[PDB]
Amino acid sequence: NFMLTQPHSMSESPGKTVTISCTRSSGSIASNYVQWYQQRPGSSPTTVIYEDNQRPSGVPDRFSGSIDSSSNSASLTISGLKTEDEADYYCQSYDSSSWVFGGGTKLTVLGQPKANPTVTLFPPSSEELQANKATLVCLISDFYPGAVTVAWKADGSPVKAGVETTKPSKQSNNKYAASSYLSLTPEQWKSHRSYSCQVTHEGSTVEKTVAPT
Amino acid sequence: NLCPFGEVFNATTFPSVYAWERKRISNCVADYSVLYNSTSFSTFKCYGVSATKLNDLCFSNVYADSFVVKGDDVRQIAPGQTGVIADYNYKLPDDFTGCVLAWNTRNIDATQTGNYNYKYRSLRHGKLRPFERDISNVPFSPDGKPCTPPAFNCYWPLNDYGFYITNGIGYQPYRVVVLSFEATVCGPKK
Amino acid sequence: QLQLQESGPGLVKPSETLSLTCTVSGGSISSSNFYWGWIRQPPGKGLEWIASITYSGRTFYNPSLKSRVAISVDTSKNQFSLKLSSVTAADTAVYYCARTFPSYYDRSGYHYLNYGMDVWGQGTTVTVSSASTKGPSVFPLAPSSSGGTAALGCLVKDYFPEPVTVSWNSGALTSGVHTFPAVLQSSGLYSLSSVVTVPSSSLGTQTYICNVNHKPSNTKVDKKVEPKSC
Ligand SMILES: *[C@@H]1O[C@H](CO)[C@@H](O[C@@H]2O[C@H](CO)[C@@H](O)[C@H](O)[C@H]2NC(C)=O)[C@H](O)[C@H]1NC(C)=O
Repeated sequence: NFMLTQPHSMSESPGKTVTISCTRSSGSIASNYVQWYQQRPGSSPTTVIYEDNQRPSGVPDRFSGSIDSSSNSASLTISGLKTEDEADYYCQSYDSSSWVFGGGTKLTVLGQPKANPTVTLFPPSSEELQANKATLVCLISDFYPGAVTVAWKADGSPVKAGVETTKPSKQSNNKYAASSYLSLTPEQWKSHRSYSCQVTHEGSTVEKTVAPT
Repeated sequence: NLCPFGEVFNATTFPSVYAWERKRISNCVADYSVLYNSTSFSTFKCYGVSATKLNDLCFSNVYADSFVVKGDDVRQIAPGQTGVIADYNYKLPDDFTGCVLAWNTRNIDATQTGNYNYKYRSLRHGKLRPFERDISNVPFSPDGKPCTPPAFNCYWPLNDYGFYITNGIGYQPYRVVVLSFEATVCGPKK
Repeated sequence: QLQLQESGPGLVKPSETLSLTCTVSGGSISSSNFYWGWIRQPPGKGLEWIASITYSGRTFYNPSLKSRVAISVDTSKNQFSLKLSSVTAADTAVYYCARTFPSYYDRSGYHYLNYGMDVWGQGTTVTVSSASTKGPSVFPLAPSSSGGTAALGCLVKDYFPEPVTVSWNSGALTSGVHTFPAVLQSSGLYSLSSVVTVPSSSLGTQTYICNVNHKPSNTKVDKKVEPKSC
């Protein structure tokens, strides 16, 4: 049997062509057919090349497949790469035992807006405080590049535990999303005037603050 | 008597894919070396039945189905692909026992000047059930907003291939023949 | 318009048997050209082929799973189905039932079959863990002072396993909805929040309801979100 070694990550600016070189280890390449699947985050895969080079319907014209038999390799090639195509990509081939998928090439396009987030902080509602819990919710949508640091406050001083921050996922408008949670008791919510969520993205803290009733 | 395969294949005008034609092939003997090793066939794939074991078999009938699509559009004649050539024109069924054939006909069906004879319906009301056709060019309203009230909106259903001897293979004519199977047509060596 | 749909258990307990079933819609499962099989993707890792079957009964397995996989067809209910027995904790994955490209005999009679997937499914998330399911605790996240267009929500506290789905106004409300990922907490459980940015001017006219469906506990909660009194 064999392996299919993709590059794990690729980058190329918008417009100018990219190529994902999936190399088959033992056994020659074009013995069997190559299929490429696009997977976007939070999504199903979709087949975009099949039988080495052929395109299904709905797949854009720029998606060309080829076989590069010198280094025994298999190439997906995308001209005119729009910000649509920030996706995982998987070669898959087979022999007389099973199918071998590729490892994923994480295509990303690098000339895209630097967007500071839009932070919506929610207090723990009345229906939760009467269950005798409290969970503030910091909702950090629409940012790029895709790492933030989410710090919290206890009036003026910080909060060093009770924080359950996510790790940022990509939104399907191709920007980013992360949430961060601050589980509590109901007394701790009621015994400070102001619990703040400080969201530091590229040195630009966008802070948000609430109060009790 | 003898089965008329070459009398579908070597004919000097084909149909379009909007108004593709069928020639029933019946009470005869059908030969398959002529189909095995003709090597002009740029796509020749047979589903459920082996082309090299069609010599050794009987069928109730053979139905030849023939048209011209463009060379990009040839892989739309597969069991279970979509797009307008499958969706609105020549939907192969999923349980198709047959063969799909094509060959490059840029030399015979493409002029410098502009061959606009061969056509394709790109726009229809619902999708097409298998082995069905719409020859009509009744002009396609946008699904409810009707056509002939005074030329408000109907995008005409047929578009047409402008075929050229000076394009690449995406816009080149491929004569595409489908030989669907279904005990009065059998082989030699059988 | 062939569409593949996965129906799955959510939890399989460790070293038991995964009970998966794929509901097929827009074609016949008794269609000889098409192979039908499953693909998994454990989370953050890559894809992997498991098995495939047609209704000849002919079956090709991954031989690193062939001791543990039986895959079976039920044609009267149009479905094909997967047994995965003897499950480790690293069999946690999202399972994709899939149709192949149609099997053909080519120029020289070489039979290309079961070779790449074509129509994909939606997935259903199979979680291997020892502890049992907990249904979520849905709380409204009411608005106050909005930044010219108001924003309201559903905190979906404390559940095992993923996924909750959350729609809004029973599918009426699409624009402005952005449902977040779920955190992995300190305690094994998960919490997400679904947000919708609404009009600022509609909050005493218009009726906003999130619809949390945790199918691994049969929980629908169609929680209503109304404003506050500051
Ligand atoms: C279509 O026509 C071509 C010629 O115009 C046929 O080709 C001949 O086939 C016979 C078969 O025994 C060969 O002996 C000849 O050498 C071929 N001649 C040329 C010029 O190619 C072809 O067979 C026809 N196709 C079909 C399906 O009948």
